Parts: sequence; structure tokens; C-alpha cells
Amino acid sequence: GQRQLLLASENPQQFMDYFSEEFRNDFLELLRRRFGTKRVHNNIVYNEYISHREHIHMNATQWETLTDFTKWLGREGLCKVDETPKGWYIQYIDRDPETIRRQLELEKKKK
Repeated sequence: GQRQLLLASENPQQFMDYFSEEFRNDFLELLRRRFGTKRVHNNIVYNEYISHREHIHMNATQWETLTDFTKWLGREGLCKVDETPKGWYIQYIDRDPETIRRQLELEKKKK
């Protein structure tokens, strides 16, 4: 019971305040500027999102499946969700469209 190592790098359902804020702030902004409102797969948006500073995996959340992240994010009025034989596809909600179109066109000139 000695040579177990352990390391202590567990418990992702308690860092939902930090990881859901850093993941939904950059993911919901990246989803809004780079995509607009499109039916697109969240793992394509996640793998797109983490190529920047923000390198988080879905597994860092309190959502044990992507389905539960789609159950939570879909619930806030930010995303619309559907399931196919090829995955989990989300169509995002165009919030304030002048924010969506200013993300899309203008925010590209500075960031």
C-alpha cells in the first residue's frame, strides 16, 4: 500500500467555476466570431478553441460526457442541440446579432 505514487491530479467537477468560465468565455466568443450560428460539432469547436492559450480538455469540466455539456450550454439560451449517427451537433443561438456580426466582421481587424 506504499509504492502507489498517486500524484493527486483528480476531481474535475469542482473546477467548474474556473474551467467553465475560461472554456465558455473563449469557446462562446470563438463560436460567436469564427462560426456565427451554424450546426457544427462541439469537438471541432473545442479542438479549434484550444489551439490558442486556453488548452482545456472537456474532461476538465463537471460534464462526464459531451451530452451533459450540451444539456447545460443548450439550457442557457446560447446553443441549440441535435444528435445524429455521426455525433453531437450544436447550432448556436444568435444572442445579440450585432454582437455576432461585429464578432464575425470587425473583431477580426484587431484580434
